[PDB]
Amino acid sequence: MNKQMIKYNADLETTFTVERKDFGRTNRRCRACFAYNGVIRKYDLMICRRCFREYAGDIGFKIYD
Amino acid sequence: KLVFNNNPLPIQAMIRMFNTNIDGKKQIIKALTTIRGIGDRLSLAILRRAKIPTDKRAGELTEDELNEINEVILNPQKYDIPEWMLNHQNDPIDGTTKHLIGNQIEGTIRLWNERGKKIGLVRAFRTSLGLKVRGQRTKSNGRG
Amino acid sequence: VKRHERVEDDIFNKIVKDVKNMRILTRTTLSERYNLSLNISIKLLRFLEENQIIKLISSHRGSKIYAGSKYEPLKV
Amino acid sequence: MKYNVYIEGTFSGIQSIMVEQVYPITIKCSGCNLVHKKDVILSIDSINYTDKDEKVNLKVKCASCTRQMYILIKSMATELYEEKFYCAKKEDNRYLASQLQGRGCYIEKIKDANIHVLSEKGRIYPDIVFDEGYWREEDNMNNTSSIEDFN
Amino acid sequence: TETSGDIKLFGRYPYTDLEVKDITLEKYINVASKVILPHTSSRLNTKKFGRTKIPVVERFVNAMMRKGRNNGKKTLAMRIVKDAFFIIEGVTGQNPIQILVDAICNSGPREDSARIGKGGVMKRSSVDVSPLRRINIAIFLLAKGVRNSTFKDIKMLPEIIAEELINAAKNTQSSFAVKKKEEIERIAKSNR
Amino acid sequence: FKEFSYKGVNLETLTSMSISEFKELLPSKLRRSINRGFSAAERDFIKKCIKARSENTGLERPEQINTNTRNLPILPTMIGLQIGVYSGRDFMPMVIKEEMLGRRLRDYVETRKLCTH
Amino acid sequence: NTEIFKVRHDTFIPALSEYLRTNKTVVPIKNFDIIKTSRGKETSPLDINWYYTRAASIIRKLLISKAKNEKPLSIVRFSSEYGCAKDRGNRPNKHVRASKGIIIKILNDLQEKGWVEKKENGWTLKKEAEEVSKQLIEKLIN
RNA sequence: GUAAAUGUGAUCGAGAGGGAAUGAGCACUGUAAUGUGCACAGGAACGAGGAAUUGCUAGUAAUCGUUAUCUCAUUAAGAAG
Ligand SMILES: [Zn+2]
Repeated sequence: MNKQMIKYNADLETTFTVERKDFGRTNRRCRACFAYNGVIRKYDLMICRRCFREYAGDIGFKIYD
Repeated sequence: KLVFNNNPLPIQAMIRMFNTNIDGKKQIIKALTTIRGIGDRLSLAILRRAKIPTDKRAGELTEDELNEINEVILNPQKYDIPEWMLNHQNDPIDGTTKHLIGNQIEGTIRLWNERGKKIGLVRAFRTSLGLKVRGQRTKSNGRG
Repeated sequence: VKRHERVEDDIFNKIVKDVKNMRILTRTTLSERYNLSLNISIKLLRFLEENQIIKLISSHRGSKIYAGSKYEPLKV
Repeated sequence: MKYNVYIEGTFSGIQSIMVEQVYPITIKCSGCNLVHKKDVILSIDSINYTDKDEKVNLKVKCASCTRQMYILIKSMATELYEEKFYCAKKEDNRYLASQLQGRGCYIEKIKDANIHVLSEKGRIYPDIVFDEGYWREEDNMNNTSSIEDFN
Repeated sequence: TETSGDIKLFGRYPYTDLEVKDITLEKYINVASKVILPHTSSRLNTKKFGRTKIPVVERFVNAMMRKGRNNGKKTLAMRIVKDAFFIIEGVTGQNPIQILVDAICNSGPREDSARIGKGGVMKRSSVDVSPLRRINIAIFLLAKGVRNSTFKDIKMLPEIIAEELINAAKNTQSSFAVKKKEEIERIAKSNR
Repeated sequence: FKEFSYKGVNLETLTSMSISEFKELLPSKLRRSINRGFSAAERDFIKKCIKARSENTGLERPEQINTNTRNLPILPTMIGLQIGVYSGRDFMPMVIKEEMLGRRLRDYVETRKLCTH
Repeated sequence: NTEIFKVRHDTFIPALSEYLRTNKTVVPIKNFDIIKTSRGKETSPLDINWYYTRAASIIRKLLISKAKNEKPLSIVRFSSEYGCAKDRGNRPNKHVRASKGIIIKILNDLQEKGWVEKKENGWTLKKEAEEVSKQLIEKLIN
């Protein structure tokens, strides 16, 4: 969701609306386990470093070198 | 007989400008860094508006050259030094911008800090106790 | 005592008499034998190399080397 | 080996001499006769142990012959002034500050000692500095305290 | 540009008619290999006596890349020694190369101190050095003398190189490297 | 003795200026906060201040106004009022004197007690 | 032919600089005597005529670009060419660009004299600016 | 924001090395500055480190930058290349 906030200008009579930018941990929860820490965001994964290593071989990653 | 004809002038040991003493043997650039409020950058700015060769030594300058520099220090804004080059910009007490020289610096910082303390500004209270005010961490470093 | 920012007449006179019979001479010699600063050893040395009293033998970057009247190079 | 640390000189207007029991020292190994490459700080507050659990103030291994060297400070102080300062024991015309007990080494030199003076007027002069073996101070009542020919 | 002849060091120096003048050293000092510039990448270090086949002035510039901050700055070393050869060739009057050779010959200590005792305490004794170690120490001392001399002194570094090398070749007390060779030999004799 | 002044302007003029005008005096970071417009909370705080200065008469003090608008710069409309600023624990009271202009309300309240070992 | 490569840069940049100043083809920025060339530099230039050495070196960048038939030069390209390593206290040194204002002024001066033509994706030379350089070199090598 | 060490010429001359605490400002990110950039000041310790102690055999160690690598609205003096 892109939430919106009202704000008043210097007159405290005219009003305008501004959008809250989506950033930080709050929307980047691990897709396997809902964790907020150690999330790999690369290649549009959104999976934590613990969960990655058990599933890596199912996805198709390998340790060649 | 041949003659050298490239020698500096007969030189004085030290001279007085600003209730400050300047070593006469020292070249004009690093020499004007003796007066409080004349850093390196601004020292070069003044000398090229007074129009003095940077390579002369402080004791070679005439009275005339010392008046030229004295005039530019009392009023930099007259000789096209812009306000973004100067010590004290948009003065809260005066609106104006001005360049503080010598003992004026400490006096101005003091009267400023003292006013904040009289009304309980937390920033002024910390500097009086020897603490830090620019967000630095005080656990590991800055002891004693 | 500190170094000096003039070559006065009697130091100038005796340096001419001293620069002959010396071989390689450099910025330091004028500044460590006599009392001159580096900024006045450059200017005097450059002057004598215009007067044909000394001759320059290297000037690579700022490293700069000169020769006087009793220099003599190798021969094949 | 035992070494007494004396403070010698001509003393005027001085009640007591107090000495920090911290000595920069040059040490020589008694096994290979080689001098230790650097001075070592010998402090009374440094706590070390011999291989027989005896307290010592310095434990150093000789870099050449690998032999252990030990030094113990015995303060000769008669009292502590302000619980901080070791009052050197007055002996005739000099002051006995401490006894250094070396094992496996010789003490070749003591470089400096931090000295404090208590005047006959009860004024403390901390961390006195000697110029050419001389120290002198005057109080607001024109009483002079001095040390001459300091050794 | 300057020449179309045979290979000379810095394109200036003769590179022939060179004598070692100590038969104990002969095989271990390369003054054969004709090179225009004291630089090679020849990968001999991965061999049993390959560091004895590297050319002489090469070994001498490597000795300059020191005091930590100057690691890897081999161009700077070449710049420095080039100038020194000009000073020396002038001062001495002979191929800078024979000055360098004679500096090495004099500056290596012949007898040394070592622990011999195995089946008990380690007791120090005199011992005799090999040809290879003797020259390794010579370069070390010549370098260490130069470095420490220049540190906080107004004189130019290429000039200090010429001061030391002449004196060393002439076996004078004036050389730091020569003095310290006397000290080691005297202590060796004390423990004989 | 001279009237109180902020960056050239007298308290008589300063108390009559719109917020839009006062913005030309303030420091850069405070200007950027007023350019980006007030929150719904800040507007209620300011309207109460304007009401209070108008309503109060005689010698009796007006009631305290409480706020969690910590980052708001002090304005010439809340001069002489008693205002409570939230410290993360309690509404710490203060009176807004003239010399406070050009600072935020957070600058006059400590969220952390001073340390003495 | 690629005539520019026949002479040494440290003889060409000083040579053209005099021809510029004696005809005033480029005019100094306000406060040129106290401004720095970048935020990475420590102090303002030691030569008062630094503005003209910039003008002389800008036309050299363009001559060699024309010689090698590259794509036209942009204001960003020139800013990275003249860049340097900035001092940051207690931190590693970092690469920073030259200031654009000097370069913009030089290019607009050269436009008014007909020496430089603006293309849709950069700046390019013109016949007069090429021929000045040609006629200089033909004396300078001889 | 598309290297830096580095290459040539000038310059400066032995606390013109160094940039710590701090002033009135001028901008940026942000919902919010407390975070970051810029200009003018200001100018602290530190002049090569006691007892001890940690890696490293060749394109290695150490030096120098750089990350369309990871953290990331804005923030690297961290890792991984
Ligand atoms: Zn997970």
